[PDB]
Amino acid sequence: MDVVSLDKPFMYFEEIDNELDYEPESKKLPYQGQLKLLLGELFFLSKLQRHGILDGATVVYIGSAPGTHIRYLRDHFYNLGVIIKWMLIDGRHHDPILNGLRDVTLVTRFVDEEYLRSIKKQLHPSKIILISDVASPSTADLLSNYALQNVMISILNPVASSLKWRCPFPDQWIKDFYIPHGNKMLQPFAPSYSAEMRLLSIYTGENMRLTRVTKSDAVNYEKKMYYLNKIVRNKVVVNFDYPNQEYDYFHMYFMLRTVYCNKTFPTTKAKVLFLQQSIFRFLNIP
Amino acid sequence: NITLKIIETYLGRVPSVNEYHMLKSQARNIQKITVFNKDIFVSLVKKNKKRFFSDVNTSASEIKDRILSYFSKQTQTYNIGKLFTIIELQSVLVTTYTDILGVLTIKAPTSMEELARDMLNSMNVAVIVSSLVKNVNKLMEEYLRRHNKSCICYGSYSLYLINPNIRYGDIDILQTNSRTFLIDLAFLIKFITGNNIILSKIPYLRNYMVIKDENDNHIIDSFNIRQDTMNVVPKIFIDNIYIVDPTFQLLNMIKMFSQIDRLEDLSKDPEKFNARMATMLEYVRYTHGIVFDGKRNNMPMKCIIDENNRIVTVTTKDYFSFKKCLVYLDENVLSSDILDLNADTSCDFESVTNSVYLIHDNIMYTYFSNTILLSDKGKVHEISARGLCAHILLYQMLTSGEYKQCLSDLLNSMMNRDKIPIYSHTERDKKPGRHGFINIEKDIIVF
Repeated sequence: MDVVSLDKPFMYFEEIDNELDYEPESKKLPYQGQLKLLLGELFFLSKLQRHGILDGATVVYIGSAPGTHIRYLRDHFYNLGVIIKWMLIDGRHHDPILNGLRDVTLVTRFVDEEYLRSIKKQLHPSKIILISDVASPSTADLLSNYALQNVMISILNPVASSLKWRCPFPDQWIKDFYIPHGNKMLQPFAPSYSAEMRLLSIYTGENMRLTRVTKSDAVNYEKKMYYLNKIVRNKVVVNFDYPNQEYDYFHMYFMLRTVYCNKTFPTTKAKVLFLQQSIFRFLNIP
Repeated sequence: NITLKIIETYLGRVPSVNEYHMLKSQARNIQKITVFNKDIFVSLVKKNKKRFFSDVNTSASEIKDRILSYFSKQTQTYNIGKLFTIIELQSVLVTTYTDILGVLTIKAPTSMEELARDMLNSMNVAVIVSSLVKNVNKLMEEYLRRHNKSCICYGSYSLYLINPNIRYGDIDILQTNSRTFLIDLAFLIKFITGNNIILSKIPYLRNYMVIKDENDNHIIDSFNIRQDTMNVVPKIFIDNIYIVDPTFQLLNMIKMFSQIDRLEDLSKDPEKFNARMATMLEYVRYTHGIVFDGKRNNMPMKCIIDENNRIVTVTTKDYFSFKKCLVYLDENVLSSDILDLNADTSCDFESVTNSVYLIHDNIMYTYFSNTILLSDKGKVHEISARGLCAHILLYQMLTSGEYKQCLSDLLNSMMNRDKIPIYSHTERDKKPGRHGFINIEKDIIVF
């Protein structure tokens, strides 16, 4: 049948070793979008925790609304003793479970080059971690969003960023653009055929090392991603000893095994089972 | 109803439109605060005071007022941000004090000075505060025996418990709950010594925090560490206390001599380190069976700097499974490259090692954090090569791997050496960030 055995799940785009031609013909979980965000940011922040960069940092999340899942991230690291200051900016309002917290500042404003400069003069000299999940989509919209994300980085000069990264479709190409250099984290529980990824970057000190994205790159993206969503994601990983062998849980397993916990567990599988349950109980996902 | 009542009682007035919208989500904590028995709390504070600060110019009433006065300041606070602070700090007291400082009620639980002198002199190769501290140290003495699992000591005091002929002022500790302990301590002091104390977080330091008095006089430092780390940190049981294994502390010392500031402090007064060094060398000699005898036999595993990329390559094949170690002098750079390798498994030990360790296609990747001394143009000084070995050895011990042959050889190689002048040194990487703090009387918290 269509099952499979793999050493590890595909963590980053560059690891996807195959492609299929996209087909203009092609999610089934509640709050799945929230779980997707939760896992990826938990993975992101966790990596930053591991490499000493999260401590005492101000996390600036632009386009965070409604951001229900952020309350879980916040509580997670809070209880770990990791000192963090959260700043959420969005044109729209966030979930009220984020209000009434000293460590989190809610801002309801549409950001523009002008506002960014201002909050930077305000935050300085705080170390900034940026998470962008902004939007409006058409290729023209995407390019404007990406151009904006590049002004953010250059203005806030964050030590690290996680940016929403989705390449324009080759058949809807406009012109070439540049994005920050970084790892393109794949997202489990993403919509069935979404080619959206998370661009992770840890900066040096000069450039934000801008690389060019071309129509040829846009094609590779679409292929690789269609192959992943269409072939890989629809498998059962038979060598994955877990209550759920769906590939998405396999991918989730390897993200959670990196998360830290105050509670001690015998095996890693006990820790993951604990985190998943905590996460689902929180997201209210049976 | 419940929400409004709770808040109305805490604030001592009808919650304003805004106050109720904000505090609404704090109702729970606020309840614990209201219900908390201040009378019992006031007693513990007094018992703590009589036992550790008996000489603190005060008389009960003063203390009682300060405390009650504080658990009621919400009442005269109208700034919402100040309100969140008061409720956060009241909560730390309502939920932790008793267990952390309360428990402190009924207290329950050589000749190689020669060899040390030699190694130290060869290293001295280069060109050259609160009154509340006695009290806080006596308290920490009891604290360490009552909190073996969450607090553990290192540094002077620790070695002093192994050899009394060791002076000591600051009792150094690593904890799993630094923020809390210190806030409780800050409050206790504030309540006994009516006038303010300020704790601050130092960037460029990993999970560090200090409590200072009104005049910037350091009172006591502390490093927060997660259970994961606490568990693998090499420790020893002495006098109902956990002490970072002297062996591991020895390695840290070696690593530190690579820091210019260390050697500089050394030339100030060499004899300082003698006693400490001497004690740690004896422990290793007696405990592990290490022998000293110009056993230099291939020491500095051999280090080479890559001036432009600020990366020192350390040949390690004559000791470990990995062929070499790439020691980066820029953490952000190391982190970026590890991310390029899709390695989401790097071993981190926070303050204890000040770096992550990763072993990829047979190579070790790590960062140093201390200055790198140079003999000549592009040549690592033995003091740093030796300092680089110690760093790598820290990892071995933390992972219970192989670490005796080279620790022996490393130590011997420090014997009968000639002072070698420092030509230059690399600068440590800049570690940006805000100097956060907690000003209790001002009801401000900034990070």
